[PDB]
Amino acid sequence: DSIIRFSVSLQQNLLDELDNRIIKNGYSSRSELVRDMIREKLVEDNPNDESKIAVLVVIYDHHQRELNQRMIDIQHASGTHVLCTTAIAMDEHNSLETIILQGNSFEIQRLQLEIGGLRGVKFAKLTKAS
Amino acid sequence: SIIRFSVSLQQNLLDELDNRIIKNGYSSRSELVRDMIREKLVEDNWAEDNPNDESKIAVLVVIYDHHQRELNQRMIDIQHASGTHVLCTTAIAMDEHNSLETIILQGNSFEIQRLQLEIGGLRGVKFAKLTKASSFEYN
Repeated sequence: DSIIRFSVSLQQNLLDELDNRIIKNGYSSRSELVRDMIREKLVEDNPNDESKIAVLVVIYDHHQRELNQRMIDIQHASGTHVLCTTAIAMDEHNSLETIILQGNSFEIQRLQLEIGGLRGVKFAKLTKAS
Repeated sequence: SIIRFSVSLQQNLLDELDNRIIKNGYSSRSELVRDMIREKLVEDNWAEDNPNDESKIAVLVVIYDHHQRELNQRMIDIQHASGTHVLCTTAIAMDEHNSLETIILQGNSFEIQRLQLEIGGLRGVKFAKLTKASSFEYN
């Protein structure tokens, strides 16, 4: 009784790229590709109280009103210590921000997920320097 | 929008997966999987097509010893020669000898990855890691 189904929810842009990759790489279903991705990513981590330096890279829609304020509210309410943020415009729609910060594993993970979840944020990717 | 779809897999495999959800800050299995999917699709995209494209954007994060003679200049020379275009560099001191810099880069996937490899190989560079982005994520 070893095969189960579990649901996955994808934003449409990601789902469209997944479908294109299934076609380009000769997979026969979304289920097959995702399954293989999971198998692969495993081969390729405990959170702790130790202070670490980290960088969060965020790409966001700079026309989204109040988005910067929300990010600031999250940064200030997080237990992390943000050293600095730097932001540049990529194009007429998007900006890229790098946030350099220090905190423990729990605090930094939470910040990444809170920012990543905001409407208008295209992604929030973390680099940890432990 | 958001479109949900079903994935089938062996319970054994699923147990390891469902195992890092609560650990990775997630509330549902999707989000570890969503991020694995994102990561893998970006890698695939960077692996293909354009030796002529120069539209990729990335961030290289470096920790290095700025007391070391010529290291700062060496990293600059490497950058100048890579063909990549540096959009912005931010630097902070972590201690007396070590700085962290974030370098926002534009260029082709080849040039950017090589820049990372070359910088990472220098004496006095303690850490060099690239954050990759693909246009399907933001366009």
